[PDB]
Amino acid sequence: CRDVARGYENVPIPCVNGVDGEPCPEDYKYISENCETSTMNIDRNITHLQHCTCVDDCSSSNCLCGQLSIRCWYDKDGRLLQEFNKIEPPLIFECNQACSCWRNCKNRVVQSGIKVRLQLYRTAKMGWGVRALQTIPQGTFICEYVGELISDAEADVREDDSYLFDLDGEVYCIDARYYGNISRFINHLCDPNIIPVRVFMLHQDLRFPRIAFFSSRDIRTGEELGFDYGDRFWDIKSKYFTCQCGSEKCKHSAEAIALEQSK
Amino acid sequence: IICRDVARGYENVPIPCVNGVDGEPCPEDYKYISENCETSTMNIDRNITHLQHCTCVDDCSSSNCLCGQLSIRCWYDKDGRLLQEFNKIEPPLIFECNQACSCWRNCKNRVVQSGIKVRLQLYRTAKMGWGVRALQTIPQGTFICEYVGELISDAEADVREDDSYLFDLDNKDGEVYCIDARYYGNISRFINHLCDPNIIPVRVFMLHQDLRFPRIAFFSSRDIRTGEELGFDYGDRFWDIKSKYFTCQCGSEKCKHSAEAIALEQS
Ligand SMILES: COc1cc2nc(N3CCOCC3)nc(NC3CCN(C)CC3)c2cc1OC
Ligand SMILES: COc1cc2nc(N3CCOCC3)nc(NC3CCN(C)CC3)c2cc1OC
Ligand SMILES: C[S@@+](CC[C@H](N)C(=O)[O-])C[C@H]1O[C@@H](n2cnc3c(N)ncnc32)[C@H](O)[C@@H]1O
Ligand SMILES: C[S@@+](CC[C@H](N)C(=O)[O-])C[C@H]1O[C@@H](n2cnc3c(N)ncnc32)[C@H](O)[C@@H]1O
Ligand SMILES: [Zn+2]
Ligand SMILES: [Zn+2]
Ligand SMILES: [Zn+2]
Ligand SMILES: [Zn+2]
Ligand SMILES: [Zn+2]
Ligand SMILES: [Zn+2]
Ligand SMILES: [Zn+2]
Ligand SMILES: [Zn+2]
Repeated sequence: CRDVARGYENVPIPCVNGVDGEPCPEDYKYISENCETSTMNIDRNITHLQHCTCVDDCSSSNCLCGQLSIRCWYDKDGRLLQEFNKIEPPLIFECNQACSCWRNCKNRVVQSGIKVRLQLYRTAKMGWGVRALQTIPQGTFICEYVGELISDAEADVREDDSYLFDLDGEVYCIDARYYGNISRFINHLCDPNIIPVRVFMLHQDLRFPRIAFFSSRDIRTGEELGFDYGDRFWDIKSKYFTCQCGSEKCKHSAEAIALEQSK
Repeated sequence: IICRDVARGYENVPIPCVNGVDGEPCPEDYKYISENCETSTMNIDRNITHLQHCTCVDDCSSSNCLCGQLSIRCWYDKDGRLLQEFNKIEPPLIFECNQACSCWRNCKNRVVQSGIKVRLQLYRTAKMGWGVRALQTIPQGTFICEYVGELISDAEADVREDDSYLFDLDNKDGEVYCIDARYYGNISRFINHLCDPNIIPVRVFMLHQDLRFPRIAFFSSRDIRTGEELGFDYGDRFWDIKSKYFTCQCGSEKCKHSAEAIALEQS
């Protein structure tokens, strides 16, 4: 498959399988931006946007939008700072339409979409996954977790929860089971190389942050991308199946889980 | 020619401003936006399942495309220009392909959602203040730009005193809404009225199909020469209100809103 994204992303995203006869997945709708099925009532009031007054490229410390994360966390190249808290990331507020800066300012990384070459491919033990077709320096924006915005009440009534991302006031979830992007195919890794960060762009409704994946380290060509699904995932799912990341750091293998109960 | 792009890089192309008539600097008492904004909720139907979509897997140039069928037929040609036969007097509502469609994004039913492609220039006119012109020829049927502004209700439009930048959206059912580009708008806010206009508005649906909120796309109604001023017909509601304050200066011999013209009708 030449482009699973049907031209909706900045770059084509191919699918390959060199492991078995399983065909490229088609039981979902590809979308490049979050969708709704019943109103979420996102606050789109342009006068509720906090914005900056910059006349430069927003690389100075006086930029309010940068100040909303204590400081802008991007360097000149669009990458997270070396000092960035990869354990507890702050909320990033990117420049918006209420700002006076141009569209090519330095605070517009995530909203400018995918730039690295990625591949949907068949793994050996985890079904489909995504890997890099190129080296990727630490701090690089990879892709966004795109799906269907739903409420916790609705998340409760859905049988399939294998593609849920939590957004925790009142709680909401991103559900990429029926509608989603390339992110829906990223596997859980006990030794992860991408992290999620909560980000705001066109609106600043704090109930609905958007999820951006950045690299936590240098990633070699062909390396599988993975993040930490967290314990709420594994507390539910482990009585059905156990982790196959194979790391010696694995925290969710049948082996690891059994060693724990002995103690 | 001080400002190289009034859109601050938000459009596919830059839109420069020049003034060769007086000392008035490039206008800045408004905010440039490349898309419609809200100030109080419009509650647009954004239900992705309420989208009518097609099953096309080709470039949607087929007769089978449901999206094209919604306007009876896709009215764009292979180059993205309106058909010669397009009703330029009472234009149909056009439904372009969307995210629920199975076609790729480089489909042939996606002209307006692909944004501006011709070179335009904000410039100082002689008798009408600021205007917009072509820095290139524009063939008939070509998409120029969209009328972008603040989505408000008819009720709210009644309450705002400055009404020089309003476009009416009169849905069949009633429940009328307006685009107000006085405080927020794009290059379209600077386009002047022409009694013999060379652009027409078309109502278009793209990312949503909330019928209360058509998006307004301007196409050329005829060939336009390089340097020609762009204009549409603002309509009678505009002039029925404004002509007791000022009169039309389009200078056409077809003008129907000049002091001359207005005086001739009383008999
Ligand atoms: C990050 O991964 C998961 C997040 C999940 N989040 C919720 N909710 C958020 C809180 O508010 C109730 C919803 N429910 C799940 N599961 C429910 C459990 C109950 N089931 C009937 C419906 C799905 C999840 C499951 C996840 O992985 C398996
Ligand atoms: C296309 O041009 C115009 C459209 C206008 N539309 C409305 N509406 C509110 C009432 O429903 C219909 C849409 N009001 C205007 N103006 C005034 C606003 C001030 N108010 C005291 C009376 C109505 C307009 C003015 C226009 O140009 C001068
Ligand atoms: C969001 S999906 C990722 C795409 C999925 N691998 C596929 O083939 O469609 C998450 C599901 O993939 C499988 N999976 C993901 N990470 C795994 C892991 N670390 N170990 C074992 N299975 C995993 C499980 O079926 C899990 O419910
Ligand atoms: C939406 S604006 C167009 C931009 C405006 N000329 C400017 O410089 O800001 C509408 C206003 O432009 C002027 N105008 C537009 N067309 C005109 C015309 N044909 N004759 C006289 N004045 C016109 C009127 O003042 C009208 O209220
Ligand atoms: Zn700034
Ligand atoms: Zn900025
Ligand atoms: Zn800003
Ligand atoms: Zn593991
Ligand atoms: Zn089609
Ligand atoms: Zn379509
Ligand atoms: Zn199409
Ligand atoms: Zn006239």
